Amino acid sequence: MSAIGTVFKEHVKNFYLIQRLAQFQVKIINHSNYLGVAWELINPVMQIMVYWMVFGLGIRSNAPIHGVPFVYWLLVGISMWFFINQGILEGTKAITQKFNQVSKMNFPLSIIPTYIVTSRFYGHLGLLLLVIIACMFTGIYPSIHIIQLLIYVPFCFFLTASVTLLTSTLGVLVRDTQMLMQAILRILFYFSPILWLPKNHGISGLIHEMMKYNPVYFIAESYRAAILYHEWYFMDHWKLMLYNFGIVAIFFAIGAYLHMKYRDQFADFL
Amino acid sequence: MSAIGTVFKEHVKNFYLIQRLAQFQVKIINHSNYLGVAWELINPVMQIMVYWMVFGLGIRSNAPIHGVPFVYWLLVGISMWFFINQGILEGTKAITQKFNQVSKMNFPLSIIPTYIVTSRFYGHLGLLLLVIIACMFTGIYPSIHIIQLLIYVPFCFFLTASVTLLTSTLGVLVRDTQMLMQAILRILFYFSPILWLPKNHGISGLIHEMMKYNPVYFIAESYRAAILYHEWYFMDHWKLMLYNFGIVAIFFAIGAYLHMKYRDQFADFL
Amino acid sequence: MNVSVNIKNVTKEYRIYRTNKERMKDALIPKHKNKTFFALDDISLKAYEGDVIGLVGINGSGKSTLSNIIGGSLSPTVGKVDRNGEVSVIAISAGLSGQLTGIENIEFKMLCMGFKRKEIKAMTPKIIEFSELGEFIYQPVKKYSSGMRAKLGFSINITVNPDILVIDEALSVGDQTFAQKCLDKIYEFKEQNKTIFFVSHNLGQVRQFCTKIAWIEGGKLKDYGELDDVLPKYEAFLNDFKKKSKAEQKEFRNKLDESRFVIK
Amino acid sequence: MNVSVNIKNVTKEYRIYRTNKERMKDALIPKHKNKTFFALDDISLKAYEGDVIGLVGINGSGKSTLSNIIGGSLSPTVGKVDRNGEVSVIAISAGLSGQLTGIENIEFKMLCMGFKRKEIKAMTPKIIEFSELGEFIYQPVKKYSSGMRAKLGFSINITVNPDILVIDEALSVGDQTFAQKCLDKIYEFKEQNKTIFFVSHNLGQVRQFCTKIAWIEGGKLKDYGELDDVLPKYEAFLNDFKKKSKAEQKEFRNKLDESRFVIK
Ligand SMILES: Cc1c(CC(=O)N2CCC[C@@H]2C(=O)O)c(=O)oc2c(C)c3occ(-c4ccc(Cl)cc4)c3cc12
Ligand SMILES: Cc1c(CC(=O)N2CCC[C@@H]2C(=O)O)c(=O)oc2c(C)c3occ(-c4ccc(Cl)cc4)c3cc12
Ligand SMILES: Nc1ncnc2c1ncn2[C@@H]1O[C@H](COP(=O)(O)OP(=O)(O)OP(O)(O)=S)[C@@H](O)[C@H]1O
Ligand SMILES: Nc1ncnc2c1ncn2[C@@H]1O[C@H](COP(=O)(O)OP(=O)(O)OP(O)(O)=S)[C@@H](O)[C@H]1O
Ligand SMILES: [Mg+2]
Ligand SMILES: [Mg+2]
Repeated sequence: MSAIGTVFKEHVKNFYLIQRLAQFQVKIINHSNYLGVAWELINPVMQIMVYWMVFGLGIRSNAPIHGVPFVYWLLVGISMWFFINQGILEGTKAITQKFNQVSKMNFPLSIIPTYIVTSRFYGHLGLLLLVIIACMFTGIYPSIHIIQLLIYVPFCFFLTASVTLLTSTLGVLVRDTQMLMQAILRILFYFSPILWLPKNHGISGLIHEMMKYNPVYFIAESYRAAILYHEWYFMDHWKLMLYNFGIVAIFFAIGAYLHMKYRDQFADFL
Repeated sequence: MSAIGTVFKEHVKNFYLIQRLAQFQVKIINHSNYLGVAWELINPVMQIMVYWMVFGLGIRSNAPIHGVPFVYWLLVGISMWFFINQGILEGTKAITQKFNQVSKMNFPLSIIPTYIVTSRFYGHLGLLLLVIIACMFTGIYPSIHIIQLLIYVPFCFFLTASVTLLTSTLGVLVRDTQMLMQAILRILFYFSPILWLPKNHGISGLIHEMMKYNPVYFIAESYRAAILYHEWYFMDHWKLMLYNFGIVAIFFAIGAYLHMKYRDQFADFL
Repeated sequence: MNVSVNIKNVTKEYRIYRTNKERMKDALIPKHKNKTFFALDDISLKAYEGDVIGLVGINGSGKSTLSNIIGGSLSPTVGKVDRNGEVSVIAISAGLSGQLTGIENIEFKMLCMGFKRKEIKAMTPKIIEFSELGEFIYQPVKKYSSGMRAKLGFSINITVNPDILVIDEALSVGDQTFAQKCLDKIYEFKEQNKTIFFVSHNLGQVRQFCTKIAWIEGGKLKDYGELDDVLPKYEAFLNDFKKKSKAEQKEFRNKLDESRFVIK
Repeated sequence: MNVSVNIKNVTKEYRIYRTNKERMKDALIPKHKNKTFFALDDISLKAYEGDVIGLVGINGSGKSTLSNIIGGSLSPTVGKVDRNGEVSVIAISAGLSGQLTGIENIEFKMLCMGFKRKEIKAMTPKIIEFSELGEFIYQPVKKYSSGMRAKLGFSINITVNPDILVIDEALSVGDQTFAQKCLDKIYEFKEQNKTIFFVSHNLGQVRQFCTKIAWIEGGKLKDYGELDDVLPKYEAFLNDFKKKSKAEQKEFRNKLDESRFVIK
């Protein structure tokens, strides 16, 4: 109960520091490129193209899902994946890479994964705005239900942050876990409604019931309901909302406890 | 004609240095892991599993190709991909990352991409031996035709090396190219006979005729002919062999010329 | 006579493992034990106000460990250490990013130190003037020479006003012109009664800068007191060591190694 | 009287770009021109055999650039430089990997230097004995202190026998005991008539070690000759600079900056 409290107070107090360090990191990563921070948008946009040529043109022979073209379905479902993947992968190594520079000074160590995740949140916001703009050319225009994004866009961020707060700590204790992380992420890409929709009524029905436990399922479906389907998502699927809230709460609690427990002996392990 | 000659003499003379520096790099990368160099084998083996659960169990409903189970078809076709991908991606950044340490000393700079590629060749050899061992449980036993590997396994290495010898140089001149490289590699994964076989007689026929220009097509098919199909591959498809030899020759020539041209001004650009 | 820094029975152990597999073996079974290297042992120090203390010793003594523990970057295995004010440490290699420019480095470092923006806006000119870099304050730090990077780091660190300052081998690269200005800054700091620690291998600078001397041998504070007493003993020890034969120096080093190492 | 190193009209230009976008602009159009910073200008040097030359100057003079160009790591924009033998350079920070152990670092560095294995096998013990690290030769370099890393780097570099040796600010961290041993090694090297360059900010060590002095000001070799002539002039210049007012020193630095910078 003390660890959760302490981490909460640190994150509440150092908001501006988190933002500014995230901006500095975004500046650092793209320093030598000629195009610069534009590569924060070009990199995912190209990847989607490949995922449309393979799974949309090759497989599916370009057929519609729920009366919507597959291109916009996939575009809305894919927007958060790059942010989630990159944020988790880099926040796992954040403390290991950045401990030495700030160890000599006094500076809260809980925010090291969060500011690196914030460095990746900006590209997600830009891509999501671009997606909403591009969805207009079909005839899909913004509605009232889009206000649901105010609940759904933050949640995704929170989820990612929580995971890093745990994994970063483990990354100091055992290095191998970092490698393991990559594999897990790949599974969460393919057992998700991003690229395909489970057929149900069969073994695919069991696959559907197993995919319902993936938080990526909830995030993708809620985004689609807010932008595409014109439907209040929380009316029919509030059980998923409660389950996901419980998942993020448990992740944050365990990560905070573990981080506070080993914080003083980080140099010995590192 | 002088640049090609000079690079050839350097690589011929520094063979043992290349091997030993490759071994040191393999040692360095896996230093902190508990399992150690075992991760050079666990990492690809797990990925194949995912590529079998998605494309083999989900899509295709586990159907055979050419009378062979899909699992062994995919296993033989996937063995070189991780080596090619990692070698190209890291050899692109090799000179940029390693120039400062060896700049003060006198040490041939042409072998910097090659020893990093050699660090990745060892895992490919281990995985290929494991694949050949595991293919025996079906009833497929080694034959005379496997001697063809003596021509096919080296060629792949050569191809990768040539590409790096070019890209590394470009990576110093323009950083953005490094980023671009990633995208290109992804395309070469999906327009290849690794995961799927083009259906021909249609638009898929045009896709087949376009994929025949991919060197990965030739490498994968030749490996399968040597290990699985029991057939002298060069008897029917020698035109592909000549085209691929020409491709690697052109790549090596251009890369050698460019590397020798800008070698003295690397510090100014870097 | 307020004690600026107080030290009680500080002790730092480091566990020796030949290979990471031995680390795995002791992680699996808690009953495993390995040899332990004692970086420090039973150090007791009392630093007063308006005091300049110079730490002297041979390589591997444990002065950098003590300075880091005083700065709080390292946690003692056994013991405690308290400081009345806030401590700032100047090291041999300042932590700067070669990609960022001079002003960006000032902003980054002062944010990481714990300064809100309004202070940074008013404090930037003074640091820029003190650095003496000029036009190069606009170019990235990777273009700098080692002396200029040291000048920038010292300028950033000194402008923020520490209650306690710990300089560790930071003036080796600076020229005499910068050394005189640093000496004047040390005079100004001495005016404010703040406690300053000075670690240097230049005995002339230790004579010119400090007023008290602490002498550490093999992770043990050998002699703490006035410089006029401790420093001649250290010089006599150095001359005697220079007079010994190679075998005698080797046996002295082996005896120190045996004293530091233990299995527990 | 063989000239060990000969220098003809060496000149190093560095192009100043405020942002990478300006670099893109000049890359697109070859007609674009930007201000150029002259690291060196019209340097002519002649080093004989059995000579110890100390380079002296203020921060930003261009001594490290000259040592790097002599070592071949940097290519001159205009001019040439030839060396009779093979040149070895000892720097302030030796290039070592913290993950590898001491013996692995010896093997890695001696392979990268250009030694075949058979020499390494017979040369390892001597380096191990000279390092004086002992048990720590088995542990990774990241556990070392700065003095011990410097000792290991110096031991590796000195054991290979250079025809020409260039030491640049490498003895700042070592203690007096290591400094005496390095001085004896310099005596042994002087016996073999090899040319040694010594860069240091400790004037006592320059007096004790060197025999000739070169003095560089603003990327220009101000005075080359016997130490007994050049060194008093450098000391007089330092004292005069210390006597000037802050505005006068600022205007001198501004004049040097204007002289070095140009648009061409
Ligand atoms: C079509 C396709 C199947 C389906 C397939 O081959 N299957 C599975 C069971 C039998 C059925 C068949 O025989 O058609 C597949 O699995 O991967 C693919 C990958 C990995 C593919 O990457 C790129 C394409 C592609 C892109 C554009 C255009 Cl214009 C044309 C193609 C592409 C198609 C398939
Ligand atoms: C089956 C499948 C289609 C085919 C599909 O959905 N299509 C395309 C046109 C209509 C047809 C259909 O409606 O069935 C697809 O595209 O991606 C998939 C991805 C990305 C998948 O990842 C994992 C599975 C999977 C793995 C194991 C088991 Cl036991 C079961 C599943 C999986 C299946 C498909
Ligand atoms: N992680 C570590 N594990 C084991 N020994 C260590 C570790 N870190 C430092 N040491 C040793 O602790 C001793 C004292 O450390 P330092 O304070 O850095 O050395 P030092 O006394 O400052 O000598 P200098 O800095 O070269 S003058 C040295 O023998 C180091 O090798
Ligand atoms: N890539 C570069 N672009 C522009 N200027 C540079 C570059 N590299 C070095 N310089 C400048 O060149 C000048 C001389 O470089 P150095 O030789 O490293 O300095 P120095 O004379 O050795 O002074 P020290 O080493 O601090 S005593 C300095 O003013 C550097 O800032
Ligand atoms: Mg130290
Ligand atoms: Mg220098």
